[PDB]
Parts: sequence; C-alpha cells; structure tokens
Amino acid sequence: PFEIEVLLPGELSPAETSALQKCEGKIITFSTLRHRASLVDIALSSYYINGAPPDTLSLLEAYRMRFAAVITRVIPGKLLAHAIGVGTPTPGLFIQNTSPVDLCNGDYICLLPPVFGSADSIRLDSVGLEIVFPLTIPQTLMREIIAKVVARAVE
Amino acid sequence: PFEIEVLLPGELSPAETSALQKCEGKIITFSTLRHRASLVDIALSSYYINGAPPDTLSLLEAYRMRFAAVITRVIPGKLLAHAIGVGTPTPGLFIQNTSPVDLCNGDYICLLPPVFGSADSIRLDSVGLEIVFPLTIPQTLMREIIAKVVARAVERTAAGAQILPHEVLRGADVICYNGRRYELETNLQHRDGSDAAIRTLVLNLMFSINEGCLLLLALIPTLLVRFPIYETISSWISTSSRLGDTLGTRAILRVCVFDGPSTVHPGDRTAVIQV
Amino acid sequence: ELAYVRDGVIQFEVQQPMIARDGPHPVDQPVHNYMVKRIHKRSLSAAF
Repeated sequence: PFEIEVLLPGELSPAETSALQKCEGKIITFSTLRHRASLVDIALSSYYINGAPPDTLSLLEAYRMRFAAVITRVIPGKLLAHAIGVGTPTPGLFIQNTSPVDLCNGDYICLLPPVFGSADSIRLDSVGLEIVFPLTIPQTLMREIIAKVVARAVE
Repeated sequence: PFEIEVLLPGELSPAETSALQKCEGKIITFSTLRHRASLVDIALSSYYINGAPPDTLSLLEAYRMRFAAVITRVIPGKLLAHAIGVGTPTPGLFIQNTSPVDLCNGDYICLLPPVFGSADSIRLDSVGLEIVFPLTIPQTLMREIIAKVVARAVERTAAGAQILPHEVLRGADVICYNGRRYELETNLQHRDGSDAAIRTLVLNLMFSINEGCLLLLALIPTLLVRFPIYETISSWISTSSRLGDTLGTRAILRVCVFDGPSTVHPGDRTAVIQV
Repeated sequence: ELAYVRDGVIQFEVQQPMIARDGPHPVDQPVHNYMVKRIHKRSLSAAF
C-alpha cells in the first residue's frame, strides 16, 4: 500500500480547516510522485502553462501527464493520500461522486475538467492558492462530451 | 479471501448433477457480487437482453460490465466459486482450457464468446435452464481471430451482393499456434453463425470504416492528385470511440506453471496466477 | 621477517551522525563507511 503525504501549511484558519476536512474522498493529482510533498502542486497555480490559468484542452493533457491520487482520512495536521496509477495493493477504497450525473454498479470512471457551471472548490485566502477537484463521469458520458468539444473546436 | 457460493437446486437428476462435476475448472460470471446467489444469474436466461437471446455485441459488452468468477469444487448439494475481482488472494488457482488452441507458459488469458463452432455447454432440462461457459485464448491471438471472422462474413455478403463472385482465392483461412493448424470453417454451406450472432457485428464495423475513410476523402480533396459538416464529425467520433472500447483487449489471468507440463491441450487443467 | 610481506593491508571503519528535521523533503537515514589502505616498501643501503 503506497500512500503519499500532503503537507498542510500552518497558521490555517479553522474555517478553512473545516472546509478542507469535508473533502474526504476526492481525487487530486501530482506532477512527480513522492512520499513527502507540498501544497503548491495541488493548487491551480501549478497547472499554469505559460503564465496564466490553464485552458480546458490544456487540462486534458495535464491529466494524462500528471500522476493521480485519492484523498483519505485527514488529521488536523496532515493530509494522507493514496496513489492509484502505479500497481499497488489498496484495500477498501471509496471515492466521492463529484459529477451531477448518477452512477451505478459496473461503471468505468474517467477524468475530465469541469465543463459544467463554475466548479466548486476550496479557497485559501491566507495561503493565497485555490485547489480545484477534477470531475468524474462514466465512460459513455466521456466519449459523448469529447466528441462535442472537438466538434466545437474545429468550428 | 472472497468466495461465492452458487446454491445447487433440489431434485437434481443424477445425470445432470454428474455432468456438473465434469466442469470444475470453468469460469462463470456474476452480475452483482454476493456470498449467496441463485442459478438464474449463471444461466443464459439472465444474460439475454430485450427478451431476445444475446448477440456477440451484447456478449462482448456484458463481459466487461459483468464480473467474473471461477468454480473450484462441487458438492452433491453445494456449489462454491472464487472471484477474480477486488483483491482476493485465491490460493492454488487452476482453470480448464475451453479453446481448441493450446496454451503455454507466460501466456495471458482473455475471454471471448464461442464463434468458431457450436457452444458446448450443460443443459438442465429438468429445471429449464442452461449454463454457457466463455471461451479463453491467449491475447496475441485474439485480435487476429476477430479480424478473420468479420472478414469471412463480409466476403460472404460481397459474393452474394456482387452479380459475379470474385471467387479466385488462396484456399482456406487457417490460424496457427504452437505449430498446429486449426482450419476453421471448411465448407461454404452450413451457415450456422454467419448471420446468427455476428449479424449486427459486421454491420456496425463496416459502416464506421465506410464513414471513416470517406469523411477524409470529403474534407480535404487534395489527398489524391444544407450540410451540417460538424454533427457528422461528432457522431463519427462518438461511435468510433464506443466501438473501440467494446472491441478491447484486456488480460485477465496469466498461465504460471510450476513443476508441470508447459504446453496444455484442450481439456487439460493448469494453475494460473492472478494478473 | 619483513622479507616476506608483498603488499600487506590495513583498514578501518567509521560512521557519521544524522539529525531529524521533518520538512517538505526526503527523510534521513544512517550511513556507514568502509575503507582499505595498502603499504609501501623502501630499502636502505650503506657501504664499507
């Protein structure tokens, strides 16, 4: 069982700590896998391509390049998280549904940036960064959406 | 370790319960996972869709959405199984070869519905259900099997569609593995499954390819020296992605043989490792 | 009996400490060291 540790910055507000604790079974991503890491890579600022917040199609490529991880129980100091990409035994893994669409048994999960209304996300004013969580839909929803965005792209 | 029990029915005739013991290293498939289950989920009755018996597309699709499990032993009034799912550390896992092609060490296991010949399976007339077992072959042969059977079916329609048949050919299609020629479908007649289960298969596959290398010829006219034009693109992409997802290749097991014979023949059992 | 030596040997072993800090970085581990040294031979002469 391979787990990665996410360093929580100190001096955090209790309101932000409470909001962070609500994010229990969400998916995050990492540029480089390691046991100890910081919070700047989880922030949207690390997604910046040239100098600005990224685009959708840019996020589509960042999702492939970057490693993926799932959040588990958070203590007041640390944020533990487990990796999914590399082959590792992991018992009892639960994720939180983030899409507006319902899921049922025997459904494959994909990963895509929020293309619906403004994505909800934790905001950290004292730290100055904002982390955004990816959206998870079934496979058939993924193919139909992708076909439409590229059609609009060539348009 | 997780294990599934399939409740054997009562009043089973001796010839029926006997032939169930003959299939011990055979794999079954469960819609939902549970410690206790009935027989209808294992039978084909739970497998058909829209009332009609299932087709190969529904067969290939359901093999992905539905979960798999392997039978281990049989009791005169009890039947258990082991799952290939989450994390079950199944010890001494062995399976039986259901395909005419031999297997060797270091070969990966993947599943297919029976396409070559008639599906051999147990039939319980006393209860009224039958249990069909999926066919298993190595991965390096699967893509060639599907490509040949569809090519065999499209060449039949072509001979029937064309006023004159272009019969001139090379002989008979033969697949080879471990120095053994299988020689499927000798005769032209006996259209057992020509259009019986792969009917809708060749339909979707020929139309996407038709739409495929036509859309390019109709977008850039420089390759060879009222109209939406975008909804056709979004439809082709959605279809080609779904069709490719269905006709996928995913290994499920690996043949790991220790102090045993390397090559196994159809009918022999062998120990496999969970991939 | 220094006539029969032909490159004898000497060696010694050391180990250095470490300190825990626990920051956003990898972790420390104790490390040891092994070395082996050889010998040199030289003569001396005088006449009479």
